[PDB]
Amino acid sequence: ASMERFLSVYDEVQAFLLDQLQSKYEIDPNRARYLRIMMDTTCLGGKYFRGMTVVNVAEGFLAVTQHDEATKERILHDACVGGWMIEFLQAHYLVEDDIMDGSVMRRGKPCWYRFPGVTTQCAINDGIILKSWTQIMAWHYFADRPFLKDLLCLFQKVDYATAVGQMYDVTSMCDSNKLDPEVAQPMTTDFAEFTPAIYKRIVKYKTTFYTYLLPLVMGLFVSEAAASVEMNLVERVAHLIGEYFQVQDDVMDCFTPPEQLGKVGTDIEDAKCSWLAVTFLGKANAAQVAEFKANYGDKDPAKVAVVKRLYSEANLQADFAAYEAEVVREVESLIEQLKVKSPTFAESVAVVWEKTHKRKK
Amino acid sequence: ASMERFLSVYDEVQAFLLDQLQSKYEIDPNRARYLRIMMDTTCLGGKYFRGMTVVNVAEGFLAVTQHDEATKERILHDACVGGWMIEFLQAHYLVEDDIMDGSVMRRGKPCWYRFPGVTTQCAINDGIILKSWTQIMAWHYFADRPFLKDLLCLFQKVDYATAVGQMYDVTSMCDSNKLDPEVAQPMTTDFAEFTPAIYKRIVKYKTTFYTYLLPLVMGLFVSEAAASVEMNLVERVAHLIGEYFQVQDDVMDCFTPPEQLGKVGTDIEDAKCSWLAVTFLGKANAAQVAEFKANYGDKDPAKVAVVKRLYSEANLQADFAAYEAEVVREVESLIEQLKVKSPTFAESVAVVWEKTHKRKK
Ligand SMILES: CCCCCCNCC(P(=O)(O)O)P(=O)(O)O
Ligand SMILES: CCCCCCNCC(P(=O)(O)O)P(=O)(O)O
Ligand SMILES: C=C(C)CCOP(=O)(O)OP(=O)(O)O
Ligand SMILES: C=C(C)CCOP(=O)(O)OP(=O)(O)O
Ligand SMILES: [Mg+2]
Ligand SMILES: [Mg+2]
Ligand SMILES: [Mg+2]
Ligand SMILES: [Mg+2]
Ligand SMILES: [Mg+2]
Ligand SMILES: [Mg+2]
Ligand code: NA
Ligand code: NA
Repeated sequence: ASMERFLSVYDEVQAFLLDQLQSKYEIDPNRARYLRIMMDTTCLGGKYFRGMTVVNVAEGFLAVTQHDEATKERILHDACVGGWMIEFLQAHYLVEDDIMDGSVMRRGKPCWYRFPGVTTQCAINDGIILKSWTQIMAWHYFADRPFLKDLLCLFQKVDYATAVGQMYDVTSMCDSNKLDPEVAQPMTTDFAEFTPAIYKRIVKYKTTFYTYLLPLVMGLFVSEAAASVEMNLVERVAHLIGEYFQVQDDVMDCFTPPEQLGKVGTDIEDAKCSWLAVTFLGKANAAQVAEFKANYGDKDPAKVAVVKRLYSEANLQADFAAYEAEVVREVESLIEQLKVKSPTFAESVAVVWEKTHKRKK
Repeated sequence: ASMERFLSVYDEVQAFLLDQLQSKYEIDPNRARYLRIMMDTTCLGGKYFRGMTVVNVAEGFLAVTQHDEATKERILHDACVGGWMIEFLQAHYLVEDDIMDGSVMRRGKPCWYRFPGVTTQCAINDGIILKSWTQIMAWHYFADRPFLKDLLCLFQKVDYATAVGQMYDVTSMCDSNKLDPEVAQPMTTDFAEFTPAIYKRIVKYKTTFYTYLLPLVMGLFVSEAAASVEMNLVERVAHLIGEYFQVQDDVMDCFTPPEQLGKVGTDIEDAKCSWLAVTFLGKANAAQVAEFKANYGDKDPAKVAVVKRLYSEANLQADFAAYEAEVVREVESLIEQLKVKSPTFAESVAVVWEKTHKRKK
């Protein structure tokens, strides 16, 4: 009902983008083609959680708010375009993240850079184009909209936030006091920065702003219902669900086979400050902690297997359920406080929470 | 007088950026430090032609326009910030370009990714941050300015244009009909796409929009004098100077020693559709053309030396002066047509033209 409306607007956006390249950017048909496959491979294939949040939030408000048929048509269209803005922004992140994480598979297919006729050299620019598309979309479809200014200001701050998060994420396996562009960076030995506080910082910026804050508040913008809600609660609900979503993603990088995921894990091999590792060091004994340090951050399969072993043995799925329960408490609690000013946005969050809580992919 | 005012505003912008990271983005001092060196290494060291165009254009108008001392202070400050917007945007391009071109040296120092304690993995994100800074700067300093909307719309279209240009540039050594993400790309053999038309297309988008259009029109924005000029002429003067600037850059990649440049050329090794190569094929005989094809697009030093040889022999500096003369004609001509509506912007262009025409670095 909304999903089919969503995916129809992509074709409309893609055509307006690719035609503009012909009529303004002197593009030859083969490059226009290349960019079509690029767009397809990088924007489609995923869960569309971020996009469909914008649309579900908008639909929410359209059931209680009196509008003419045309305005209802307009709000539903803006919401899909905004959804695609966020989806193109994630396309951009994944392309760039994959190169940064040396990944092999993504959404069941090879990573964009790993495509034989792409390579790292082109993918980098492809990523930049994906970003650039978000803005052309915005200015084109939203030029004459009351919400343009807010939308763009939020957007570019969500984006900055994400990139700051990546910085924390790719340097999470270095000792802070050793960071220096002049000197090649040695991987941590004491793992003293694998603390819940430092991990929560990584996840906040690299995930929660663009995966939760942005779509929720976006769907409010297209509805012009930003005043109708309590931001401090929206900020808090988004950061809490997002941290969970990332904790989820972390557990799956270890335990969920790529056949279902469908990407191949790299968190152990890459020395990532993952949820699994932090929790482990938060409970392990001296000897367990010792074996970890001699086997983590290495691409050697048996050393990765030694780490996967230690995680099963250290019974981490138990610390997961104590965290999951603690989250549902806090999530349900935060939804209650929202039922006051904005009942329609509370159930919107509830739906996004259910989607998130029961995801496996 | 303006240069010293320019460089003072960088320190002010850098502090506002780095403090915001402390007070909003939970940054630790060592990462704040890292980003300071990153900012410094990537934004400073260059000619500041793009930034100083914004300021020279603004100063131009401030000599003829009646303003209070405070408004003069304000316009000069906006112009420096805008200048840094474009300078941070180029920082972003160079970081990403260097990885894409496999470069070794930049502004007399190693390329950002080549720094021992950086690597390709971090530089990619550093590039994204550099971009993201342009927008935070904008929204912070220009929130309450009449010109914000135009500035941002122009900016994101200049940026898209540049990235489309890069696409044309990194795939300029492939046959169009062979482009395919599924199949690894073979380098051209017939060089049929090395035609002035195809080259002019590459340069238009990858250089002229961000190096000339953007600063010129930007300096008009901060002055609010966009109506006071003829855009079709501004567009045309910018594309013509920019193509020249790029032709300049191309010649220097071959002939200007890195000791002065100061970067190391990669155009021959990388099979770049450079000005030199196109002009060569535009004049060479059958046998000369034949030797080129067996020696171009190769990192082998002697094969590069065989190509540098053919360029001297084919007397390309002669085709340069016929082009340079043809440009000064057209540039001086276009300046005349501007003297009508906007005399102050004409001399601004004249100054930028002199700066460009007599650059060696
Ligand atoms: C360039 C900004 C990228 C933001 C990071 C995206 N987070 C997703 C990544 P992760 O951060 O490596 O978990 P993946 O999908 O698990 O590979
Ligand atoms: C990512 C967009 C980059 C725009 C290209 C910048 N042009 C400068 C490059 P070029 O395009 O390789 O000549 P360089 O300074 O000569 O290495
Ligand atoms: C940011 C993260 C952790 C990516 C994981 O799956 P996503 O839901 O984000 O990616 P899609 O497959 O839905 O694009
Ligand atoms: C875009 C090109 C051709 C870069 C060459 O020198 P620039 O003038 O652009 O670079 P700076 O050293 O001034 O930053
Ligand atoms: Mg990652
Ligand atoms: Mg990853
Ligand atoms: Mg992950
Ligand atoms: Mg290049
Ligand atoms: Mg280059
Ligand atoms: Mg060059
Ligand atoms: Na338009
Ligand atoms: Na601010």
